[PDB]
Amino acid sequence: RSRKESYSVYVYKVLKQVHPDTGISSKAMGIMNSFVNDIFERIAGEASRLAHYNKRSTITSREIQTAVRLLLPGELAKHAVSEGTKAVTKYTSA
Amino acid sequence: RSRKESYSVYVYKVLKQVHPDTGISSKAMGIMNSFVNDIFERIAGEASRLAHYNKRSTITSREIQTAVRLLLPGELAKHAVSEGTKAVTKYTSAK
Amino acid sequence: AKTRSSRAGLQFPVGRVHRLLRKGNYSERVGAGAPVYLAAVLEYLTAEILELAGNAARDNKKTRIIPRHLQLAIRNDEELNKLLGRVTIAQGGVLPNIQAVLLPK
Amino acid sequence: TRSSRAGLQFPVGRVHRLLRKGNYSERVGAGAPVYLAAVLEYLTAEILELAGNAARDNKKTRIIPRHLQLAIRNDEELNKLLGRVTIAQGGVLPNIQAVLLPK
Amino acid sequence: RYRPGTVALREIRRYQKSTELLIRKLPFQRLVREIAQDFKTDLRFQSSAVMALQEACEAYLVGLFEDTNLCAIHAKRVTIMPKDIQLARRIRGER
Amino acid sequence: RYRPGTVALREIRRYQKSTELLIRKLPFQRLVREIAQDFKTDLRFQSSAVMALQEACEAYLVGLFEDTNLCAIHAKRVTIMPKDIQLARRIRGERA
Amino acid sequence: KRHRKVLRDNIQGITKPAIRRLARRGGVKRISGLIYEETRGVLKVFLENVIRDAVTYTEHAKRKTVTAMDVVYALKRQGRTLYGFGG
Amino acid sequence: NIQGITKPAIRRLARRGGVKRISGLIYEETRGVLKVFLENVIRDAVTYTEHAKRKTVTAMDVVYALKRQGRTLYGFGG
DNA sequence: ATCACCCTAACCCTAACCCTAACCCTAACCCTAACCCTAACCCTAACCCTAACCCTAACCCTAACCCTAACCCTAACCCTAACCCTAACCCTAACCCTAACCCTAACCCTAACCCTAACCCTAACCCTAACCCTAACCCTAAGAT
DNA sequence: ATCTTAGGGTTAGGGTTAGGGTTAGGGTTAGGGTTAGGGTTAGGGTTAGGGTTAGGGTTAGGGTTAGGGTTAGGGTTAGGGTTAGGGTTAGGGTTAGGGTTAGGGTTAGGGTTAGGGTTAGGGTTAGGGTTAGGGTTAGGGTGAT
Ligand SMILES: [Mn+2]
Ligand SMILES: [Mn+2]
Ligand SMILES: [Mn+2]
Ligand SMILES: [Mn+2]
Repeated sequence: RSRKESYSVYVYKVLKQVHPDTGISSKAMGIMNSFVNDIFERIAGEASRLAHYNKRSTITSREIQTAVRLLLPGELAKHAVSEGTKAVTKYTSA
Repeated sequence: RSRKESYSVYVYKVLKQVHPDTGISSKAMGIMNSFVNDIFERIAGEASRLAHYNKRSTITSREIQTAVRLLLPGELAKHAVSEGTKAVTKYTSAK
Repeated sequence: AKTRSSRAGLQFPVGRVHRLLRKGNYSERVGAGAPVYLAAVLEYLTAEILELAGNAARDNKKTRIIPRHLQLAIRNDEELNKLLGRVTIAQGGVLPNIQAVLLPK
Repeated sequence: TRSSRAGLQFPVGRVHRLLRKGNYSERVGAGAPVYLAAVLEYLTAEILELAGNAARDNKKTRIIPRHLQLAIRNDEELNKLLGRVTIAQGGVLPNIQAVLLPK
Repeated sequence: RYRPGTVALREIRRYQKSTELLIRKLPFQRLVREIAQDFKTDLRFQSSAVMALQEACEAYLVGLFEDTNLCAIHAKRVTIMPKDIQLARRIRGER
Repeated sequence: RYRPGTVALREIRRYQKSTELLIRKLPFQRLVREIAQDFKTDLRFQSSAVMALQEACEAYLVGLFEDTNLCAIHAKRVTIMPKDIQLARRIRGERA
Repeated sequence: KRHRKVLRDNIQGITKPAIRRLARRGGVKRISGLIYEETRGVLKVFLENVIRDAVTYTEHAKRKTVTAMDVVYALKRQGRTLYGFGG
Repeated sequence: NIQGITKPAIRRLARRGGVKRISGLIYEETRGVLKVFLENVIRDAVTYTEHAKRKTVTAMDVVYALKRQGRTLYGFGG
């Protein structure tokens, strides 16, 4: 056999923080896994293009940030760009 | 300054083949350059995905093959798959 | 903290995302903060969805979120609907809407 | 030249370099740039053909973007392939709905 | 006996409010195997792949009905006609 | 004096069989620079970038008129109305 | 171990009641009689376009079995991205 | 400047689109729809300019924004 | 406008089946050390844009009229919804068996690594035809006798 | 149709700019050879998909009455179209300033490579809770009296 990757462990963790009584179906977890994978490649691909356009060999968090600003709306983008720079800042501290 | 790449040399050569008694404007050459670049990316990207889906680390002419089948129409796709395998075959003959 | 996710205050895997960015052919090199920023953007969006879905599950008297609750959450938001506009949630159904002209006199 | 070895006008060497530089995959096969330069050359020839013929019917020798648009939108396959594309300075195909025609 | 458009309105709410598939699994599985074999023979279909196709189809058709209905309402009607399906697909870029 | 819809049909043929831009370059360049100031101040525009924007706009609007007209004809009309532009954009996936 | 059976006319398997249900979910009150065939035509086109690419993926993968992923990749190509069957 | 896109300039674009009769309400609705289109394109074009650390919005930035919007433009160095 | 009956909705609990919380083991993430080429400075060339003048002249704009499209209502069939019953065939959980996928073992060559060499194509300059820009024409229907 | 009316396509002449034919040399592709691993071999497990039995009850097909949505008529109103002349404003025409973009030189450091280490998370088995499905429950609004 072969091992199969999944964001299920994290979708469960994040579900408990938000609704600690609320559970998730196997099909709904599949829909959540498809959502994470789609948005991962949407952002990664846009950042891959940004790095290319500006003759740069690397994808830094600056490429991720402008990719977010291009793909998601200001409100959702505004809060994701916030939540993002925050985690980056905290990572640089430790 | 900086060097600017272009498919103009080749669009001229190929134009000479179909219509030697015909020319091309600077704007129309830009439209042809945008066309080649778009289709280049379209095929290359689809082949990049095919290689990836099948856990392969190389884009071979087989990936270009199926990308063209997916991207181009049955007719245009039929003639592109033909001219493609043809040029590959001819290249294998001559070293 | 030993995991990169713990250093950043994230639930989403910073280490895994960094591996997928390299193993996905997006660029020659991947910055140190790019998987951290990305795992955070993905974690935010999943929390944002899970929130509205748990709310739709609680309205339907259910304990567990099924794909119907996910669809209801997506299409009832303006931004989630726009973001997932050309996406199809399997087993999601449609939002209940009957045009006013089709209503009885 | 690798293009001469394949009977092509399009640059086999350049296409091979753009495939590895463009971040499409770890490695690029020997025949992939050859097949690709050929598909690009074919499509260019297919367009140039119908565009030259459009200039032939408008008393011109040089192909302008109008001739390119006329060639694209008059074909069924070129129109479908370039369906979500806009040719700058191309204009539209002349078509007036039958209902808008005089009584 | 219910008036014309009373069971119709009950049906709309009954189905919009649910998620179950609206085409039977076997007639649809035959149609899938027919289309796919007519095109490439000796083919096998994963149980899931057929369901992925069925979900896609129904979701598409329901969305097509949505736009079609908006076209009937646009031309002061309540019943969907082929000229509405055609207009919806024309504007959708399916032609 | 021409009948209603005789100079209109002449205009359609005049413009369809033509490629020149139908919006004056300066009113358009002002609108572009105005809209840009809302996203970022101290902005410069390449001559070509403005033209790229103008071509894109007109090509879009002409295509939008095409679908709009088909909506007017669908509801037994000859004149385009806002409810036709709205129906075109809604089914195009720009509206709802 | 021998041979299969002939597959023919299965577009009629997408019955008039099955088409009615899809119209109801789409919020349709009155359904013309001509619709039932026009829908069958349009469904056939959709299925052809999706299965053609799905099978093109299967053939590239050197497989005889069209997987859920092939149908998923085919849908993303058609711009009808589907959530829930992997990917 | 939104009024600079005049009623006669809008009528020419309707003629190219094959339009015989043009309602009076149209001229305003078109102005609204053009403003939305321009906002969406320039917003992304400028987002590209800002990422490039530039003050001048290039033809390429407008091209990349159009490709993002699915309104791909041929001829401006794309 | 008052009653009768058909519907969803909602109670009951019994009902299976799916979720999740246990288990443990397998692999992917983490640490750490040399490792180099990208990207960071630095300055500064040379670009291209904006600012601000001019002269009409193509084009925008208000208001001159009536043409006919949109709109409404009314009334013409006739198309499509609603009801019923019959027997299919879809669904059901089984049954199997092998073709079809794929693990994982072994080895070869296909690809990438370096450089230096010819060789193609960019960036330039220049001229000259192709197309532009004007006038006066035939052709062609446009509107009304 | 047959009468005058517009106008836009038609030829022809002589203007202006840009295809595209030229130049040299920068930098790209190409052909030497070394080296490592990805993909091609053969294989066996082993899943999983196709087809086979088996039953029944949901769900479909097909003709019924007639209800009302579709589309026909003409007739009311005025919305946009045409024509026009007053006149704003866009369009080249052609100057210079200097912030902007960025070429290219130094220096550092961030991201890559490396294998042993270890934790998370993939797969697994398993009880009980949420959901499922079959029973009546009144309320509810539909649609004839
Ligand atoms: Mn009625
Ligand atoms: Mn008026
Ligand atoms: Mn480091
Ligand atoms: Mn697990």
